[PDB]
Parts: sequence; C-alpha cells; structure tokens
Amino acid sequence: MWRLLKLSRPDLPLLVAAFFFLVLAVLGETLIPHYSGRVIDILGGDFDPHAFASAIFFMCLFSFGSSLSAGCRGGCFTYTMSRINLRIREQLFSSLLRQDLGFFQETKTGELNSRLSSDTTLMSNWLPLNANVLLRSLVKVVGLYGFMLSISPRLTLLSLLHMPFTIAAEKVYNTRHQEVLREIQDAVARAGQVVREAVGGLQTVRSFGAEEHEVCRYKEALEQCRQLYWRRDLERALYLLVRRVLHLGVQMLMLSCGLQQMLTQGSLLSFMIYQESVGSYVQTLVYIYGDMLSNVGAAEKVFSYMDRQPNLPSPGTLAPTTLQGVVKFQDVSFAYPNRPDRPVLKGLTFTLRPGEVTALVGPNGSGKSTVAALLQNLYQPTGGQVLLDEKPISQYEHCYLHSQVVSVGQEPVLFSGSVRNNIAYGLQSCEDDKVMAAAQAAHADDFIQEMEHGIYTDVGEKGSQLAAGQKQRLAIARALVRDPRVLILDQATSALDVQCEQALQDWNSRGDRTVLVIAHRLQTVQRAHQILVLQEGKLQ
Amino acid sequence: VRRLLGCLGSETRRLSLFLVLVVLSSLGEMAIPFNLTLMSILTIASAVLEFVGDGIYNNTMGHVHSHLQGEVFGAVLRQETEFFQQNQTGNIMSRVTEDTSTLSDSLSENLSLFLWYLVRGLCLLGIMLSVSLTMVTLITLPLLFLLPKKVGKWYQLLEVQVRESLAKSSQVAIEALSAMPTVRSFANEEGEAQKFREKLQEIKTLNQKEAVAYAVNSWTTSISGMLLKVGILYIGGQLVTSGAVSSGNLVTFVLYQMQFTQAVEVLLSIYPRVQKAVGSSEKIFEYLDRTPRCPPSGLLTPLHLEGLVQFQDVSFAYPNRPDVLVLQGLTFTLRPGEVTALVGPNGSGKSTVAALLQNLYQPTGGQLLLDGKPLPQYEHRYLHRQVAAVGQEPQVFGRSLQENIAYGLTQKPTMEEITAAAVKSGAHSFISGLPQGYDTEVDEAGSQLSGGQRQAVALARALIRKPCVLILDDATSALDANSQLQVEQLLYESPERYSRSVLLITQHLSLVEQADHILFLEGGAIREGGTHQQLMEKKGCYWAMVQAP
Ligand SMILES: Nc1ncnc2c1ncn2[C@@H]1O[C@H](COP(=O)(O)OP(=O)(O)OP(=O)(O)O)[C@@H](O)[C@H]1O
Ligand SMILES: Nc1ncnc2c1ncn2[C@@H]1O[C@H](COP(=O)(O)OP(=O)(O)OP(=O)(O)O)[C@@H](O)[C@H]1O
Ligand SMILES: [Mg+2]
Ligand SMILES: [Mg+2]
Repeated sequence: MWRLLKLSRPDLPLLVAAFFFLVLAVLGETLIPHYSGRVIDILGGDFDPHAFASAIFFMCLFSFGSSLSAGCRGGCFTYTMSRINLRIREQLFSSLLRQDLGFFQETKTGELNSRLSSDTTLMSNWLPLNANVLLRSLVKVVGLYGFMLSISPRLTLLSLLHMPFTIAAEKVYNTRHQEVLREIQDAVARAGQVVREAVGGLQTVRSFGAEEHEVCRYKEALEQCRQLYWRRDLERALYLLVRRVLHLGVQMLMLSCGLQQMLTQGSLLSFMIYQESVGSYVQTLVYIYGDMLSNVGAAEKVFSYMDRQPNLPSPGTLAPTTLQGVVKFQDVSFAYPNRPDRPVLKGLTFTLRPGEVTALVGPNGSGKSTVAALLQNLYQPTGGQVLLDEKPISQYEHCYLHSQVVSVGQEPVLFSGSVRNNIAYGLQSCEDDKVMAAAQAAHADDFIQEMEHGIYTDVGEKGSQLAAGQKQRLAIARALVRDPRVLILDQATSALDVQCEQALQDWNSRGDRTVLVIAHRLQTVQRAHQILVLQEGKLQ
Repeated sequence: VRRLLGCLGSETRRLSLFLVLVVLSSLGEMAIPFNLTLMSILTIASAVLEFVGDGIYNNTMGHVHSHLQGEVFGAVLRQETEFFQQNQTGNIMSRVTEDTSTLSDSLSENLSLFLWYLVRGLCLLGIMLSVSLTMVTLITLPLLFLLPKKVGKWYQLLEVQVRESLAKSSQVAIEALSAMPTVRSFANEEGEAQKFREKLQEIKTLNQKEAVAYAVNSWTTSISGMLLKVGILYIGGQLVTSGAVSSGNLVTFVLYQMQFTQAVEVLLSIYPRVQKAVGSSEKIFEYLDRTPRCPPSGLLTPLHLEGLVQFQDVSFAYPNRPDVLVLQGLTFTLRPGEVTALVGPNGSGKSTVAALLQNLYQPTGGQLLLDGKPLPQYEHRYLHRQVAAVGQEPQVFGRSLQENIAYGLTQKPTMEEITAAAVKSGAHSFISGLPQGYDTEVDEAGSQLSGGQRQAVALARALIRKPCVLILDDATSALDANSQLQVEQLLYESPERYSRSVLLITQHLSLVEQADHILFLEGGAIREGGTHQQLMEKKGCYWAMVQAP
C-alpha cells in the first residue's frame, strides 16, 4: 500500500508540476462565474462601447488560461500514468527472472503472463477516472460553502452531525469490495491459462480434433468471470442506492431544526438545496478515496511476487584462472522440493576424473537426469556434498560456473532468434570463427548452407522449422562453442542417424576435457573408461 | 468506424429497456420544480432510477464481453496450421486477451456517456426554442467537425503500434518464462531483461506522443467551445440594440445556449476515444473475417473402415519456403495387418509424411486416399479418431493422468480401458507407484515426468482410441530396453495387430527386421523399397546404413 509511492520517485518532477496546472485551473475558474455575470447584467444596463468589450476580453483571457492549464495537466497525467505502468512491468519481470526453479512448478506461465498484462493496469488505474466534472464540482462546492458561511452561528450543530451516518457500513464495503477485486483476478489469470494450453500445443490438439473441447473450456472459464463482474457491479450499485436513500436523514433532521423556530421562510427554504447538493459531492469524495485505496490494495499477489525471496544459496565470488575438473559426490541424497518426503537419490558417491569418459546407465525414472541437473547447481542436495575440485560448487561465480560447466539436456529447447543467436546463446560477444568451428565440430555445416540466408536463418519457437536431428546438432554446437571443462550430455543420440553417431563417437579426442555421458543403449557406451549403473536411486 | 453494429445488435433489445429509461431520466431534468416529505418521495425515487438503469446496462455489458472473447478465440482455432507459426504464441495471447478487454471497457464507458449526454443535449436544444439564433448556432456547429476528422486517423496509426509492441513484449516474456531451466543453465537472465527493456522502449516512445495528442485535443475542444459561446453571445448583444426580444427572453436563451455548448463539448471529447477504439479493434477484426485457406470439415462417417492408405505421386512444399519441394515422388500403400517401416537420414522428411497423413497440411501435386476417398471428405472428429499418432516430441497437458490418456474423446471411457491401456503401454508399472493413482496432477509440459514416462503416457493416449491407422514416430527413443519389448509386442505379438495399419519411423534397426515392408527415403525420394532380405541381398543405401559400424 506504500511501496508503489516509492515507485513514483522518478515521476516527482511531473506530478507536483501537474498539480501546478491544477491550481492555475481553479485560480482562473474562481474568477469565472462572477465576471460572467458582469456580461449578462449589462443586458439590463446596456453600455456597448466600453464595459461590454472589457468584460468579453477578461472572460476570454480567463477561460483561455483555464483551458491552457487543463490541457497541460491532462498531458502530464497521461504520460505519468503510463510511465508508472512501464516501471512496474519491468521490475516485475526482473523479479520473476530471479526466483528459483521450484517457484515455476507451483505456478503456471499463463498466470504470470496475466499478472504482467492485466494487474499492472489495475495498479495504474488509480487515477480519478472522471475529473473534469470533479474540478467544476470542487469550485462550485467552494463557492456554495462561501455563500452559506452567512448562517455561521447556527451551523455549529450541522458540520459535526454530517460525520457519523452510514459510515459504519463503509468499513464493511471496503472489505466486501476488496476480496471481490482480488477474486476476479484469480478468475481471470486461470482463464488465461486455457488459451495457453491450446495454442502452445496447437499441433498436438489438431492431431486429435479437440478444438471444440478447448472452446467449451474457455467459455466455461469466461462464465465465472462474467458472474463475478455482475456481482461486483450489483454490490456497488446497491451500496450507492442505500447511501442515497439513507442520506436524507440529516436533511429531514435539519429541516426539523429549521421549522422548530416557528430567520424566516425566505432564509431557510431557499437555503437547504445547496447543502443537500454538496452532501452528494462529499459522498463522491469519500467514494473515490475508497475506490482508489481498493484499487491500490487489490494487488497483494503482485506485491508478494515483488518482495518474494528465493531459497537459492548465497552467491560465491570464486573464479580462478585454473580448473582441474575433478568432480566428487559425497553421500548425496536429493528429494524434490515440490514433492518432498520421497527421495530420488539415496546416497550416491562417485568421482569424475579430468581426462576420462564416465558413462551412466539406468532404467526409466531411476534419476539420471536428476543427477545431471543437480551437477549444474540448478538444485540443492538435502544431504551430502557436490564438490568441484576441492571447493563446493555453490561458491563459484554464476557466469563463470555456467561457462565452464555445460550440458546437453534430454530435450533441447530452442528460441525464436537466428541460428547465430542460438548457437551463441549466453555469450556477450564472440567471433564468427568460433561459431563456424562449433558448426563443423557438430557436423552442422552441411545443412547450414542448405537453408536460406546462410547462418542468419530465422528459427521459430522451440525449433519448429528444423527437424529433431538438426535441433540436436544445434544444441551440441551451442554446448561446444564455449570450449568447456566439464561437459554433461544426456541422450544426445536421441534423433541422430547411424552415420552421424559413428562420425561423432569420441568426444574426448581432445584429451583435456571432462565428459559425462548418459545413454540407454549399452553398446554405444562400450568405449567409456568408466561405467556407472544405478538402480532405484542407489549406485550398484 | 461503424463496424460494431454487427456484433452488438443481438443485445440491443435489452438496450431498448435501458433507452426508454434514459428519457425517463431526461425529462426529469427538463421538468421545472413544481407536506413535510415533499422533497423526500421524489428524491429517493430518483435514486431508484439510478439503480434500475446502471443495474440493467452493466448486466448487458458483461454479455457483450464474455460472448466476444468466446468468439475471437474461436476465430483463432479455425485458421490453418501454418498461421500458428507465422504468428507467435504471445502475439495471439495479447490480441485475444488485452485488446478485447480494452475494447470492451472503452465501449462500456463511452456508450453510456454518449447516450446520457446526447439526450440531455437534444432536450436542451428543444427547450430554448428564438428560431433565428438557434439556427445560427446549428449552422456554426458543424464547422468544429473538421479537426477531429484529421485527428482520428493519426490516433489509429499511433495506437496500432502501441498494441503491436505490447504484443511483442508479451511474446518475449512468455518465451523467457516457458524455458526456465534452459535459461538458467546458460546464465542468460540479463539478456532476457535487456530484450524486455528494448521492447518497452517503443511503448515509452509512443506514449510520449499519446500525451501530446491528448493535450492538443483538449486544447482545441475548449477553444472551439469558448469561441462559439463568445460568437453567439456577441451576435445576441449586437441584436439587442436592434430590439430583437426582451431582457428576460434572452436571459434564459443564453443560459440554455451555454448548457448546450457544455453538452456538445463532451461529444467532441469522446470522438477521439471512439477513433482509438476503432483503431484498437483492427487486428481482432482481421482474425474474425480471415478466410482459412485449409479445406473445411467433411461429412462422411462410415461405420466400417479399413486401414487402407494410398499415396499417389504425393509432393509437398512448405508455405514458409515454397520455392523448394521437400517431397518429390511418394507413392506407396498401407494395408491392415501389415507393418511398414520408413527409414532415412536426418532432414529427409519423415515427420512431413506423418504430418501429411494426419491432415495437418495438404499435398501440392499428389493424391492421398484413405479407403479410396480423400482425407478432407471425412468428418474432423471421426478422422482424427480413426487415425492416431505419437509424434517425434510428445506433449502432455496440465491435468490428471486419466484426462491426459483419454484426451479428446467425447465418449468419456471409464476406468477399465484406461487401466488396460496403461498396462498395455507399460505406463501403469509406474502409475500405480504414484500416491494419488490415476488422479494425480502433472504440471505444464510434463515437468514432473521423465522422457520415458512421457513417451509411455503418449503411447497410452494414442492406444485407447483403438485406431485403424497408427503412426509411431520415434516412440522408442527415450524408452529403455525393458519397456520397448512391449512396443515390440504391440507390433508383432498382440492379437489386435490384424486390426491396425502401423507406420513405423524409427532409427533403431532392431525393430525393423520383422517389418513386412521397409522404405528408404532420402532427399524426399524413395530410393529402395522391399522386404528386409531383399534389401540385404542387393547392394544399396540400407545395406550401407546397416554395415556402417
Ligand atoms: N521437476 C521434478 N519434480 C518432481 N519430480 C520430478 C521432477 N523431475 C523428475 N522427477 C521425478 O524423478 C524421478 C526420476 O527423474 P529423472 O527425470 O531424473 O529420471 P531418469 O531416470 O533420468 O529418466 P529417463 O526416463 O529420462 O531416463 C521420477 O519419479 C520423476 O517423476
Ligand atoms: N514447419 C516447417 N517449416 C519449414 N520447413 C520445415 C518445417 N518442418 C520441417 N521443415 C523442413 O523439412 C525438412 C524435413 O523436415 P522433417 O521434420 O519432416 O524431417 P525428418 O526427416 O522427419 O527429421 P528427423 O530425421 O530429424 O526426424 C527439413 O529441411 C526441415 O527444415
Ligand atoms: Mg532421465
Ligand atoms: Mg522427424
């Protein structure tokens, strides 16, 4: 409820400046209805050459100044209420990119995209939606207040009595509104998940003919949002009706307090309609205050995502020039944070030498890919230690560690850039000779020349334009372009044919690189120096 | 501009029950003020009016909203497949959700404001009727329409790029979020943040012009209204000296005149908002009226079907790169009770043959026949029920396992065949290990399962339909040596083998020895075709592939 005002610091030289064009509005407007009367009373007092032209000139200058202030204020407000939204969006994305992996399995991608694309406008919607009528209204209210200051010594019982009627319901409503103002978001974002699960898997869905199923699910998700919107609008309208109905109590009380004296009928009957008016405007004030506070407070989830701290360990400062490459497991036992109390690894312990090939085999679900992902400091072992050289792996610098240790995963996921922007992913700057060398090293240059624009070919999402083998070759080239010290590859032979597999047999032909390979077909790993077999999460 | 009447008129009946009320409030304003509760009984009645109008109108507006978002998304799903890779996922998300939401809120505010001020302006015009000064005001009124006519096109052109850059930024965000382990394994979070800021720079650039345009519009509206007020009051004051009418006759005429100007400057202010909404409904209305280039659904649903598939001179070219031909001369036949194994090097186009068989695309210069009839003739649901496939990369959605296995079936099979298909594919051997059984939840893209488990789940999904044509495409890539024999049984030992036509696309040479037919596909052309022994006796490319180690 306060942090967003800390986000309004760089908008400091606009907002108060906008308030300047606020006051230069009313400083004109408070001189508008008087001299305009000087234009109309001269209808009964006709003096054409001198007074009429002077009154017209003064009215024209006053209205010109008022409009010149109002337009500049509107421009400044419309700029600020988009700059705030842009800063909130950028900071939310930078906070979301920092959290741990286990946060991304509890939540869904559509939920986070809907928090990015719908809740930020709800943050930035706290500006007064209708303001021109409000500025005319405040000037009119000030003038009416100044006119009714002539009944001062009997108004001592009026200002105090205007406070406490129907205000005890207000603390109810700002509760019953606010929860609704949260729930619709939790009905919108979940609905925004549905349009994910079709579109991102469209080639799957058309493979089964389930378009009407997804459309039915989307309409079912939309019906709940419609019901929540109708409930919110009905509650607001009912509150407005009950406030306008119960507002007349002070009116009839002051009418009785006026008529008990029988000042005369010309001084009280022609007096009541102006406070009967401005009661509605002070109700408008308190209503816009409550709505603004509710709109600010309706994003506790976005503020929690802003302030959430990950469970990642303290980053390390270590980044030595040399690196031997000896890897050690010391009684490592790991359980996933999403599904605890079911261990996956049950006390693994081995050692990887700098200059020999270690192969790992095991059945489906045995946990080899868990070992590969744990070796890259993506997760944290509950017990035991993972040691690179003589130091723990969590004490290394992030970019240095992920530039020395690289992996080819079970399924490579590609991005929507060019081929050069995908081979050189994660590199700040690299020469074209390195990319060409990595392309020749993975036998990827035979199909680089085939596709149009050479190496600058656009590749769509997840490598849709390429085949599976070409995607595997690009992933291998991406891993090999860094010239690493520890290279973990699992199932790199998933889609490569026999010829490429035979032509890419020995990864350790260089003789100075630590290689870990994971494979299912045991004949492929007959050339490995060391063979490891694990069953149910325990090494045999 | 008036493109909305085709998508609002179905609600206008309810709007009629609003519109009458509108004048029921409007004559409340026009009526002159004509017993201690005399100021009460009217007043609360007015409050009751404030409950019946906006109580009904909002109840219609949601029906405009939730229906419209139910239509545009439908217009997404009727388009052809090659559209879905021309437009990114984030772009389709943005145009489906936020443009529709912005258009709905803009309509829901501006329609109410436009009605509630046009009726008041019409009543204010009516009540003041000297004829001559009213006619003078009505002839100087349409001069003010010249500048918003030249302002609206600029507003549309400015706002379209805002929507485009917002969609691109959302695409960057979702692409960064959906591949989180790959992002973190290379330590490239700062690159994604830089891409997001580079996307947001365009939004800031266009907003700094949006603010200036709004300020200039407000300036021109206030200046035009003020100057017209001074003009009419001046001509009235000049006509006073020639008699005209009395002081009391014009002392209310000028008041109704300034009230009419107040009524008309609001419409002048809401014209650019209408133009902005018209610009906002640009890309969405392209999706609704876009003619899908794919052939539509068929109507034949034969009760008896055999797995006879014929490829006659089939040639295909991808629409992204139509100058090349991926497939040249395919011509073969698949029979029930037989196994055909399609093998070849990488980049040959076997997945393209699988995509052509599933009616995802259309052949360019050939014929594809299922039981002597073309594929678009069959009904969509029946065709995709009678033809099942696995795909090179299986996908699993975020629901229960019993819903992932039985996905897409309107018949809703019960527990028994689900368990039987999980046992037959070998998936059940771990499915019973899960604590919640078949009711367990798996998140997006199957991040809770391994590769072999995901392939087994996909195979069990493809099995449960009992298809006549089955396409296995690298279904044994992630499976170990224990489960794969089940697939081998599924090819050669199951009693249902006589009821299916299997198209096998694998690089595992152990499973292709027992195939009835083996096809070698290179460069989009059939190089060799025959049995295993016929290919082994002659010298050919398949012999080289076998004898490579
Ligand atoms: N992110 C995750 N969250 C929860 N459980 C997971 C996750 N990843 C894997 N598991 C579970 O861990 C076990 C094995 O995981 P893993 O993917 O490492 O197996 P694997 O034996 O290497 O697989 P493969 O079948 O690909 O050879 C399975 O029970 C799987 O459900
Ligand atoms: N959506 C697409 N748009 C453009 N070209 C494509 C598309 N999909 C595939 N291609 C191209 O078609 C050719 C073969 O594609 P396909 O995926 O069918 O190969 P494949 O032989 O089945 O693959 P693999 O042996 O790796 O499994 C390649 O040149 C590839 O770039
Ligand atoms: Mg694995
Ligand atoms: Mg393929």
